[PDB]
Amino acid sequence: MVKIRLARFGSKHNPHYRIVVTDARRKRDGKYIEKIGYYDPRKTTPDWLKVDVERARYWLSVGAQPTDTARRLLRQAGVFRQE
Amino acid sequence: PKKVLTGVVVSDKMQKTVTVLVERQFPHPLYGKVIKRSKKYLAHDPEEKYKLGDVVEIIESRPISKRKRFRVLRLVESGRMDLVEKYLIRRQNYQSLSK
Amino acid sequence: GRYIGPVCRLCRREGVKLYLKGERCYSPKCAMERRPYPPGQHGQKRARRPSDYAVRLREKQKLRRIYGISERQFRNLFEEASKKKGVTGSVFLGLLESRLDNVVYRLGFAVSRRQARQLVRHGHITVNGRRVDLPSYRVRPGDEIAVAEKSRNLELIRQNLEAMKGRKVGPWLSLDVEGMKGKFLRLPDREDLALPVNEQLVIEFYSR
Amino acid sequence: RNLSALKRHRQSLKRRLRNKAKKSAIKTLSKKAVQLAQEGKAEEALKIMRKAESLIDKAAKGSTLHKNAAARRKSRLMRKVRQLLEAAGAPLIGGGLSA
RNA sequence: AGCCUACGGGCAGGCGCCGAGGGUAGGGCCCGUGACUGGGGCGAAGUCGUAACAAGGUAGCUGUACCGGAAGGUGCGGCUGGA
RNA sequence: UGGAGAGUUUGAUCCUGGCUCAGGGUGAACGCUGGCGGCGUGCCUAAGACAUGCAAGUCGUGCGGGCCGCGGGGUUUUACUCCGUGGUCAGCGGCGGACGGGUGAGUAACGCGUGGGUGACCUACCCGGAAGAGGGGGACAACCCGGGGAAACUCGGGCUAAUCCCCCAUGUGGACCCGCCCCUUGGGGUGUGUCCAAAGGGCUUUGCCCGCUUCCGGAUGGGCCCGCGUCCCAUCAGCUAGUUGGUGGGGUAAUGGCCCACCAAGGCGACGACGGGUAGCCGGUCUGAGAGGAUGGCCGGCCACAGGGGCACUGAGACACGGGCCCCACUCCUACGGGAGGCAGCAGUUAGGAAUCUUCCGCAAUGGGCGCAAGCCUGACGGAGCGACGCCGCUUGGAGGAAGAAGCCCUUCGGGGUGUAAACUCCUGAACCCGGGACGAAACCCCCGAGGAGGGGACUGACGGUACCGGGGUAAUAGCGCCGGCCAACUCCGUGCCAGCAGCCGCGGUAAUACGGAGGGCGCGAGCGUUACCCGGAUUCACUGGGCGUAAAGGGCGUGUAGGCGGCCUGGGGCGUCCCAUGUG
Ligand SMILES: [Mg+2]
Ligand SMILES: [Mg+2]
Ligand SMILES: [Mg+2]
Ligand SMILES: [Mg+2]
Ligand SMILES: [Mg+2]
Ligand SMILES: [Mg+2]
Ligand SMILES: [Mg+2]
Ligand SMILES: [Mg+2]
Ligand SMILES: [Mg+2]
Ligand SMILES: [Mg+2]
Ligand SMILES: [Mg+2]
Ligand SMILES: [Mg+2]
Ligand SMILES: [Mg+2]
Ligand SMILES: [Mg+2]
Ligand SMILES: [Mg+2]
Ligand SMILES: [Mg+2]
Ligand SMILES: [Mg+2]
Ligand SMILES: [Mg+2]
Ligand SMILES: [Mg+2]
Ligand SMILES: [Mg+2]
Ligand SMILES: [Mg+2]
Ligand SMILES: [Mg+2]
Ligand SMILES: [Mg+2]
Ligand SMILES: [Mg+2]
Ligand SMILES: [Mg+2]
Ligand SMILES: [Mg+2]
Ligand SMILES: [Mg+2]
Ligand SMILES: [Mg+2]
Ligand SMILES: [Mg+2]
Ligand SMILES: [Mg+2]
Ligand SMILES: [Mg+2]
Ligand SMILES: [Mg+2]
Ligand SMILES: [Mg+2]
Ligand SMILES: [Mg+2]
Ligand SMILES: [Mg+2]
Ligand SMILES: [Mg+2]
Ligand SMILES: [Mg+2]
Ligand SMILES: [Mg+2]
Ligand SMILES: [Mg+2]
Ligand SMILES: [Mg+2]
Ligand SMILES: [Mg+2]
Ligand SMILES: [Mg+2]
Ligand SMILES: [Mg+2]
Ligand SMILES: [Mg+2]
Ligand SMILES: [Mg+2]
Ligand SMILES: [Mg+2]
Ligand SMILES: [Mg+2]
Ligand SMILES: [Mg+2]
Ligand SMILES: [Mg+2]
Ligand SMILES: [Mg+2]
Ligand SMILES: [Mg+2]
Ligand SMILES: [Mg+2]
Ligand SMILES: [Mg+2]
Ligand SMILES: [Mg+2]
Ligand SMILES: [Mg+2]
Ligand SMILES: [Mg+2]
Ligand SMILES: [Mg+2]
Ligand SMILES: [Mg+2]
Ligand SMILES: [Mg+2]
Ligand SMILES: [Mg+2]
Ligand SMILES: [Mg+2]
Ligand SMILES: [Mg+2]
Ligand SMILES: [Mg+2]
Ligand SMILES: [Mg+2]
Ligand SMILES: [Mg+2]
Ligand SMILES: [Mg+2]
Ligand SMILES: [Mg+2]
Ligand SMILES: [Mg+2]
Ligand SMILES: [Mg+2]
Ligand SMILES: [Mg+2]
Ligand SMILES: [Mg+2]
Ligand SMILES: [Mg+2]
Ligand SMILES: [Mg+2]
Ligand SMILES: [Mg+2]
Ligand SMILES: [Mg+2]
Ligand SMILES: [Mg+2]
Ligand SMILES: [Mg+2]
Ligand SMILES: [Mg+2]
Ligand SMILES: [Mg+2]
Ligand SMILES: [Mg+2]
Ligand SMILES: [Mg+2]
Ligand SMILES: [Mg+2]
Ligand SMILES: [Mg+2]
Ligand SMILES: [Mg+2]
Ligand SMILES: [Mg+2]
Ligand SMILES: [Mg+2]
Ligand SMILES: [Mg+2]
Ligand SMILES: [Mg+2]
Ligand SMILES: [Mg+2]
Ligand SMILES: [Mg+2]
Ligand SMILES: [Mg+2]
Ligand SMILES: [Mg+2]
Ligand SMILES: [Mg+2]
Ligand SMILES: [Mg+2]
Ligand SMILES: [Mg+2]
Ligand SMILES: [Mg+2]
Ligand SMILES: [Mg+2]
Ligand SMILES: [Mg+2]
Ligand SMILES: [Mg+2]
Ligand SMILES: [Mg+2]
Ligand SMILES: [Mg+2]
Ligand SMILES: [Mg+2]
Ligand SMILES: [Mg+2]
Ligand SMILES: [Mg+2]
Ligand SMILES: [Mg+2]
Ligand SMILES: [Mg+2]
Ligand SMILES: [Mg+2]
Ligand SMILES: [Mg+2]
Ligand SMILES: [Mg+2]
Ligand SMILES: [Mg+2]
Ligand SMILES: [Mg+2]
Ligand SMILES: [Mg+2]
Ligand SMILES: [Mg+2]
Ligand SMILES: [Mg+2]
Ligand SMILES: [Mg+2]
Ligand SMILES: [Mg+2]
Ligand SMILES: [Mg+2]
Ligand SMILES: [Mg+2]
Ligand SMILES: [Mg+2]
Ligand SMILES: [Mg+2]
Ligand SMILES: [Mg+2]
Ligand SMILES: [Mg+2]
Ligand SMILES: [Mg+2]
Ligand SMILES: [Mg+2]
Ligand SMILES: [Mg+2]
Ligand SMILES: [Mg+2]
Ligand SMILES: [Mg+2]
Ligand SMILES: [Mg+2]
Ligand SMILES: [Mg+2]
Ligand SMILES: [Mg+2]
Ligand SMILES: [Mg+2]
Ligand SMILES: [Mg+2]
Ligand SMILES: [Mg+2]
Ligand SMILES: [Mg+2]
Ligand SMILES: [Mg+2]
Ligand SMILES: [Mg+2]
Ligand SMILES: [Mg+2]
Ligand SMILES: [Mg+2]
Ligand SMILES: [Mg+2]
Ligand SMILES: [Mg+2]
Ligand SMILES: [Mg+2]
Ligand SMILES: [Mg+2]
Ligand SMILES: [Mg+2]
Ligand SMILES: [Mg+2]
Ligand SMILES: [Mg+2]
Ligand SMILES: [Mg+2]
Ligand SMILES: [Mg+2]
Ligand SMILES: [Mg+2]
Ligand SMILES: [Mg+2]
Ligand SMILES: [Mg+2]
Ligand SMILES: [Mg+2]
Ligand SMILES: [Mg+2]
Ligand SMILES: [Mg+2]
Ligand SMILES: [Mg+2]
Ligand SMILES: [Mg+2]
Ligand SMILES: [Mg+2]
Ligand SMILES: [Mg+2]
Ligand SMILES: [Mg+2]
Ligand SMILES: [Mg+2]
Ligand SMILES: [Mg+2]
Ligand SMILES: [Mg+2]
Ligand SMILES: [Mg+2]
Ligand SMILES: [Mg+2]
Ligand SMILES: [Mg+2]
Ligand SMILES: [Mg+2]
Ligand SMILES: [Mg+2]
Ligand SMILES: [Mg+2]
Ligand SMILES: [Mg+2]
Ligand SMILES: [Mg+2]
Ligand SMILES: [Mg+2]
Ligand SMILES: [Mg+2]
Ligand SMILES: [Mg+2]
Ligand SMILES: [Mg+2]
Ligand SMILES: [Mg+2]
Ligand SMILES: [Mg+2]
Ligand SMILES: [Mg+2]
Ligand SMILES: [Mg+2]
Ligand SMILES: [Mg+2]
Ligand SMILES: [Mg+2]
Ligand SMILES: [Mg+2]
Ligand SMILES: [Mg+2]
Ligand SMILES: [Mg+2]
Ligand SMILES: [Mg+2]
Ligand SMILES: [Mg+2]
Ligand SMILES: [Mg+2]
Ligand SMILES: [Mg+2]
Ligand SMILES: [Mg+2]
Ligand SMILES: [Mg+2]
Ligand SMILES: [Mg+2]
Ligand SMILES: [Mg+2]
Ligand SMILES: [Mg+2]
Ligand SMILES: [Mg+2]
Ligand SMILES: [Mg+2]
Ligand SMILES: [Mg+2]
Ligand SMILES: [Mg+2]
Ligand SMILES: [Mg+2]
Ligand SMILES: [Mg+2]
Ligand SMILES: [Mg+2]
Ligand SMILES: [Mg+2]
Ligand SMILES: [Mg+2]
Ligand SMILES: [Mg+2]
Ligand SMILES: [Mg+2]
Ligand SMILES: [Mg+2]
Ligand SMILES: [Mg+2]
Ligand SMILES: [Mg+2]
Ligand SMILES: [Mg+2]
Ligand SMILES: [Mg+2]
Ligand SMILES: [Mg+2]
Ligand SMILES: [Mg+2]
Ligand SMILES: [Mg+2]
Ligand SMILES: [Mg+2]
Ligand SMILES: [Mg+2]
Ligand SMILES: [Mg+2]
Ligand SMILES: [Mg+2]
Ligand SMILES: [Mg+2]
Ligand SMILES: [Mg+2]
Ligand SMILES: [Mg+2]
Ligand SMILES: [Mg+2]
Ligand SMILES: [Mg+2]
Ligand SMILES: [Mg+2]
Ligand SMILES: [Mg+2]
Ligand SMILES: [Mg+2]
Ligand SMILES: [Mg+2]
Ligand SMILES: [Mg+2]
Ligand SMILES: [Mg+2]
Ligand SMILES: [Mg+2]
Ligand SMILES: [Mg+2]
Ligand SMILES: [Mg+2]
Ligand SMILES: [Mg+2]
Ligand SMILES: [Mg+2]
Ligand SMILES: [Mg+2]
Ligand SMILES: [Mg+2]
Ligand SMILES: [Mg+2]
Ligand SMILES: [Mg+2]
Ligand SMILES: [Mg+2]
Ligand SMILES: [Mg+2]
Ligand SMILES: [Mg+2]
Ligand SMILES: [Mg+2]
Ligand SMILES: [Mg+2]
Ligand SMILES: [Mg+2]
Ligand SMILES: [Mg+2]
Ligand SMILES: [Mg+2]
Ligand SMILES: [Mg+2]
Ligand SMILES: [Mg+2]
Ligand SMILES: [Mg+2]
Ligand SMILES: [Mg+2]
Ligand SMILES: [Mg+2]
Ligand SMILES: [Mg+2]
Ligand SMILES: [Mg+2]
Ligand SMILES: [Mg+2]
Ligand SMILES: [Mg+2]
Ligand SMILES: [Mg+2]
Ligand SMILES: [Mg+2]
Ligand SMILES: [Mg+2]
Ligand SMILES: [Mg+2]
Ligand SMILES: [Zn+2]
Repeated sequence: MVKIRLARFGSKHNPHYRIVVTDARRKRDGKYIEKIGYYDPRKTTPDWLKVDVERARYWLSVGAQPTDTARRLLRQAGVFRQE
Repeated sequence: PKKVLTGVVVSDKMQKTVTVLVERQFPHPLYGKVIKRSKKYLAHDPEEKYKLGDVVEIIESRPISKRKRFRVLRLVESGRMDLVEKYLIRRQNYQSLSK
Repeated sequence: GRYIGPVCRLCRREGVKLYLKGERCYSPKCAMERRPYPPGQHGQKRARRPSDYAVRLREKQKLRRIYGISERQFRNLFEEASKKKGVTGSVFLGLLESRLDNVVYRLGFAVSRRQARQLVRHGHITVNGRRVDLPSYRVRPGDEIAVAEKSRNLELIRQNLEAMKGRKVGPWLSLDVEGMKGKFLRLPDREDLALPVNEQLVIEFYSR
Repeated sequence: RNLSALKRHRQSLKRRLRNKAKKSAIKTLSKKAVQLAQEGKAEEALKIMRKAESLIDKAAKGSTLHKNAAARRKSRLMRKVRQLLEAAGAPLIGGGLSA
């Protein structure tokens, strides 16, 4: 099924993941349906994370599927908090 | 979408089918000069109502046969053998080429 | 690795005075004023008519020898100076004086452009309170080019800085002989710099 | 090398049999019907047709015959049985076809 | 005619269509090579004449034809890039 | 915001004109040389052949059993075997093996690119919505007996479980013949008839959860079709029997000559059919002032292939690299009856070649598969290793130091040069030693809440004692090319058309800045040169931007076919052309 997950980028030892929706059968760093956010695993900068929760909601609804670590990042970005 | 173009019928000999010749023009990639170019299409005519020398509009359609993939949409203007002659003459001259 | 080796021979070749060294170049010789002619067995022979290439070349090498910088580096800048909008000629000089090790010299902390690099690599330097040893560093505008914490008390540093006071330096520079700090006020300027080199000559040389 | 992918192969063999067996019954039953249809005996030519329509949809549940193919069969199948009996007879049995 | 069967039918098996490839025959293209042979190019000296550049010592050139060790000569017509 | 040319035809000149060079680029290789580190990159040739290891599995919350543990026994008691639980080995059953990873062979093609179509279609797992699960029955492995075989495996006989197979029912709904309605290619609605459903398992057990059945919608992926764009040869000019179309049928998820019977006689071609030759295509990459030219390795997208060649089976999906069958070639085992194997996966071996790497660490991270989860597997991947192969940072010191050591070179013998260069003085402190030492890692999971939202709690680092910080701390590799003109850089000696140089022009035949050594000089620098290749210069295939009286080039002359091009005025259309918005890029 379609998934939301992190595709590695940036140099060696300098990981820079990119939150995104793609088909599970893609090759990770492959062609993705649409980027939805980035996330630096080292907070080298103030914006060490970000998410377009607008569409992120859309994807989860149409049937998307997050990794368990894409869960952490979306949850932290407050995607599931409804009130 | 569902492309549609206009051209003259140059063949009707087939059963429920007609060959339509469509010109098209465009500037030469390197030399600019608007150059002409054309191509025959086998169109589906489920009544052979359209006849030789007819100018028509054929539309991209579901595959009817090996070559037939356009149905004739509507008659633009009847009778224009003058155009057919050009195409027939263009052919005639080919005889005068071989050896 | 940089130049290393007889430098005053350069003073002699380019024919112009190259103020690389400290005391000497102001004494009765930058090597010059005793042997104003070029090195080698000849040099003091009837000089030969120079080609356009001779000129564009030397005027280029004269600027490079000045900053005592590598050919690979020198070149990667000229091209970088072209991409940037703004008189490529002056701009290239701009990127040059922004070069850290050079800042250290223009701020008087060192007797030579070369001893400036030394001070830098050995880490005796800082920039906004952070050690730096790469002479290459592009000094942005508004940077605390200060002496290193450890380095402050040191025969040379003290001595150089001591000799430095009173001597107003650099229109785009701000020396603080107090804390031995200094600031890159802003990128230099066409006339703020003075150098025995028509920059246009280097432009013409790198057209080939 | 003892990779138990043959677990799958051993299965595909057991599977192929069920598929072939399911499908042959169809073809033979379908023919046994239409032959009765063209002949005349609508009293049972339809009786068999129901048995086909069922047996079709039956395997149609399984991995065998599936998709619109279930329909394609049932289509041409009961389509032919109608015309055959239509050759003088009238839908004797109410079963199968709707008047 | 074996097997299974709730007797409706299924499996195995048989035959046929097509069929990988193989065989036989005859064609097409291309490549390598071949006694010998044709001209072409280059190389210290070569042998024979001297056609051309000046009326090149018969103005030259040319299409063609015949002839001659060789350049070449000659016939017919053409050109001036000859007078 | 971007554009340089030179040398060489002559006694000399101008023009024409070829050749050659200076530039940039590389998956490079070769010579000489070689210190440090970071990020990258590395069989371009034999799609030749491969020892060994490792690369796809997982679920006991679908089911029975073998073996071995630990806890219990059983019937008033004992054989035992029953129960519970943990591991383990296979089997049955489920999902994955079609992704991921490799290669460029083939393919000149709707293959690819780009923009569209599908009233002609499919889409496992995931999401939304609607509805449902009553009853009955069967078989086959594992297991047991016997027998064949060297082995691989195999024949027969006998039991058994289930989310395996099957019959009956309920039919929310769906499928099909037929009619009507609407819409218009097979789209949607409706009526009569016929046909089709389901599986259980777990727990905190009457409740919750994983799962199952039918239909509709969504998301993702994909099949098929169409316009236009995509190499050389015209010394390939004619091509065609499924050939082109039709009716009917076969087949498919679906259109279609994709296949078939019957009919009609057509389809294509100088706008280059057919044939030959070459080739994976693209985003991009290199060059260039640009227009162009060249190109497709790393990365991403698509395609195609898995020693050669066919084929179907299973499946939502395949003609399936580590599945099956057959033929061919090679490899191996054999008791000659027979049997096993496939690196263009990661390493590594071999052959070839000028040339291309470690049989390393680790699932900690990301991603993938399976599972309620724990977890398992993952040569995808994250890291490390080797190679100046590329890019970037960097070291071999810094200041002082003679009208100038020594040695060597030149000399008009007075001197001039290497040369502030060295020594020496002082200063800093690569290497090395010691201490400290990560980010990458918060989620899965555990209680509060409700298993949701929210809160709280804990575990996990291959790289690595590495980066980095702090303290101590030694002056500590330099080459290679060139010096006649292009083209920066000159003298001495040796050599005498010899030896040799050479990219073109050319140098050497006693006085060579061209050969060889030295001195000095110039240019780059852990590199420098060489060879090969691409663009440049080349304005020399000229659209930008060339020509044809004598330099290469007007057809021997006409007539004329197709094509190309065409006077003045008025109006219609709006194809070219132009502007805008929008989608795509
Ligand atoms: Mg993308
Ligand atoms: Mg995680
Ligand atoms: Mg247009
Ligand atoms: Mg057809
Ligand atoms: Mg048809
Ligand atoms: Mg003729
Ligand atoms: Mg011809
Ligand atoms: Mg002829
Ligand atoms: Mg012929
Ligand atoms: Mg370079
Ligand atoms: Mg310190
Ligand atoms: Mg330039
Ligand atoms: Mg240029
Ligand atoms: Mg196998
Ligand atoms: Mg198993
Ligand atoms: Mg299985
Ligand atoms: Mg009977
Ligand atoms: Mg067949
Ligand atoms: Mg046959
Ligand atoms: Mg054959
Ligand atoms: Mg054959
Ligand atoms: Mg044959
Ligand atoms: Mg014969
Ligand atoms: Mg050949
Ligand atoms: Mg021959
Ligand atoms: Mg001959
Ligand atoms: Mg010969
Ligand atoms: Mg020659
Ligand atoms: Mg010779
Ligand atoms: Mg004569
Ligand atoms: Mg004479
Ligand atoms: Mg004479
Ligand atoms: Mg005469
Ligand atoms: Mg004459
Ligand atoms: Mg003649
Ligand atoms: Mg002639
Ligand atoms: Mg004779
Ligand atoms: Mg003779
Ligand atoms: Mg004669
Ligand atoms: Mg004459
Ligand atoms: Mg005449
Ligand atoms: Mg005349
Ligand atoms: Mg005359
Ligand atoms: Mg004359
Ligand atoms: Mg006269
Ligand atoms: Mg402008
Ligand atoms: Mg430029
Ligand atoms: Mg020449
Ligand atoms: Mg010459
Ligand atoms: Mg001449
Ligand atoms: Mg001359
Ligand atoms: Mg002459
Ligand atoms: Mg002359
Ligand atoms: Mg020239
Ligand atoms: Mg050339
Ligand atoms: Mg080059
Ligand atoms: Mg290369
Ligand atoms: Mg070497
Ligand atoms: Mg990189
Ligand atoms: Mg490396
Ligand atoms: Mg290869
Ligand atoms: Mg290649
Ligand atoms: Mg190989
Ligand atoms: Mg492993
Ligand atoms: Mg597996
Ligand atoms: Mg494995
Ligand atoms: Mg036991
Ligand atoms: Mg035990
Ligand atoms: Mg016990
Ligand atoms: Mg006992
Ligand atoms: Mg017991
Ligand atoms: Mg016992
Ligand atoms: Mg037990
Ligand atoms: Mg098991
Ligand atoms: Mg199984
Ligand atoms: Mg299932
Ligand atoms: Mg794959
Ligand atoms: Mg692949
Ligand atoms: Mg890889
Ligand atoms: Mg990869
Ligand atoms: Mg490989
Ligand atoms: Mg490889
Ligand atoms: Mg290739
Ligand atoms: Mg296509
Ligand atoms: Mg195409
Ligand atoms: Mg297309
Ligand atoms: Mg497309
Ligand atoms: Mg598109
Ligand atoms: Mg589409
Ligand atoms: Mg789907
Ligand atoms: Mg879809
Ligand atoms: Mg699935
Ligand atoms: Mg649902
Ligand atoms: Mg419903
Ligand atoms: Mg059975
Ligand atoms: Mg058995
Ligand atoms: Mg038993
Ligand atoms: Mg035995
Ligand atoms: Mg048995
Ligand atoms: Mg049983
Ligand atoms: Mg049972
Ligand atoms: Mg049962
Ligand atoms: Mg109605
Ligand atoms: Mg209605
Ligand atoms: Mg309808
Ligand atoms: Mg429908
Ligand atoms: Mg209906
Ligand atoms: Mg019924
Ligand atoms: Mg039923
Ligand atoms: Mg109870
Ligand atoms: Mg209950
Ligand atoms: Mg309860
Ligand atoms: Mg569960
Ligand atoms: Mg709906
Ligand atoms: Mg809808
Ligand atoms: Mg669906
Ligand atoms: Mg798909
Ligand atoms: Mg599509
Ligand atoms: Mg499909
Ligand atoms: Mg295009
Ligand atoms: Mg095309
Ligand atoms: Mg291209
Ligand atoms: Mg050609
Ligand atoms: Mg030929
Ligand atoms: Mg031919
Ligand atoms: Mg022809
Ligand atoms: Mg022929
Ligand atoms: Mg036929
Ligand atoms: Mg049909
Ligand atoms: Mg299907
Ligand atoms: Mg059809
Ligand atoms: Mg066909
Ligand atoms: Mg048909
Ligand atoms: Mg036929
Ligand atoms: Mg037949
Ligand atoms: Mg017919
Ligand atoms: Mg007839
Ligand atoms: Mg007939
Ligand atoms: Mg006929
Ligand atoms: Mg014909
Ligand atoms: Mg014809
Ligand atoms: Mg055409
Ligand atoms: Mg052609
Ligand atoms: Mg290639
Ligand atoms: Mg290829
Ligand atoms: Mg391109
Ligand atoms: Mg390239
Ligand atoms: Mg450019
Ligand atoms: Mg370009
Ligand atoms: Mg390549
Ligand atoms: Mg490769
Ligand atoms: Mg193949
Ligand atoms: Mg194969
Ligand atoms: Mg499946
Ligand atoms: Mg298949
Ligand atoms: Mg395949
Ligand atoms: Mg496979
Ligand atoms: Mg296969
Ligand atoms: Mg393999
Ligand atoms: Mg399989
Ligand atoms: Mg064999
Ligand atoms: Mg052996
Ligand atoms: Mg043996
Ligand atoms: Mg043997
Ligand atoms: Mg034996
Ligand atoms: Mg035996
Ligand atoms: Mg046998
Ligand atoms: Mg054998
Ligand atoms: Mg390997
Ligand atoms: Mg292996
Ligand atoms: Mg490998
Ligand atoms: Mg290797
Ligand atoms: Mg080797
Ligand atoms: Mg070798
Ligand atoms: Mg590697
Ligand atoms: Mg993860
Ligand atoms: Mg994971
Ligand atoms: Mg729990
Ligand atoms: Mg376990
Ligand atoms: Mg494993
Ligand atoms: Mg491993
Ligand atoms: Mg790796
Ligand atoms: Mg090298
Ligand atoms: Mg080496
Ligand atoms: Mg470097
Ligand atoms: Mg003195
Ligand atoms: Mg001196
Ligand atoms: Mg002296
Ligand atoms: Mg001395
Ligand atoms: Mg002298
Ligand atoms: Mg002396
Ligand atoms: Mg003197
Ligand atoms: Mg003296
Ligand atoms: Mg000493
Ligand atoms: Mg001092
Ligand atoms: Mg000391
Ligand atoms: Mg220290
Ligand atoms: Mg260290
Ligand atoms: Mg330590
Ligand atoms: Mg610690
Ligand atoms: Mg996490
Ligand atoms: Mg938490
Ligand atoms: Mg994890
Ligand atoms: Mg997991
Ligand atoms: Mg609770
Ligand atoms: Mg709880
Ligand atoms: Mg929570
Ligand atoms: Mg650790
Ligand atoms: Mg460790
Ligand atoms: Mg330590
Ligand atoms: Mg010391
Ligand atoms: Mg030293
Ligand atoms: Mg020293
Ligand atoms: Mg050089
Ligand atoms: Mg020179
Ligand atoms: Mg030279
Ligand atoms: Mg030169
Ligand atoms: Mg040169
Ligand atoms: Mg000699
Ligand atoms: Mg001599
Ligand atoms: Mg001499
Ligand atoms: Mg001489
Ligand atoms: Mg010399
Ligand atoms: Mg030297
Ligand atoms: Mg370089
Ligand atoms: Mg090189
Ligand atoms: Mg090439
Ligand atoms: Mg070129
Ligand atoms: Mg040129
Ligand atoms: Mg040229
Ligand atoms: Mg040319
Ligand atoms: Mg030119
Ligand atoms: Mg052009
Ligand atoms: Mg020209
Ligand atoms: Mg001429
Ligand atoms: Mg004329
Ligand atoms: Mg002529
Ligand atoms: Mg002529
Ligand atoms: Mg003629
Ligand atoms: Mg005529
Ligand atoms: Mg004519
Ligand atoms: Mg015309
Ligand atoms: Mg006009
Ligand atoms: Mg016109
Ligand atoms: Mg008027
Ligand atoms: Mg007008
Ligand atoms: Mg008017
Ligand atoms: Mg008008
Ligand atoms: Mg228009
Ligand atoms: Mg507008
Ligand atoms: Mg616009
Ligand atoms: Mg637009
Ligand atoms: Mg847009
Ligand atoms: Mg836009
Ligand atoms: Mg964009
Ligand atoms: Zn000086």
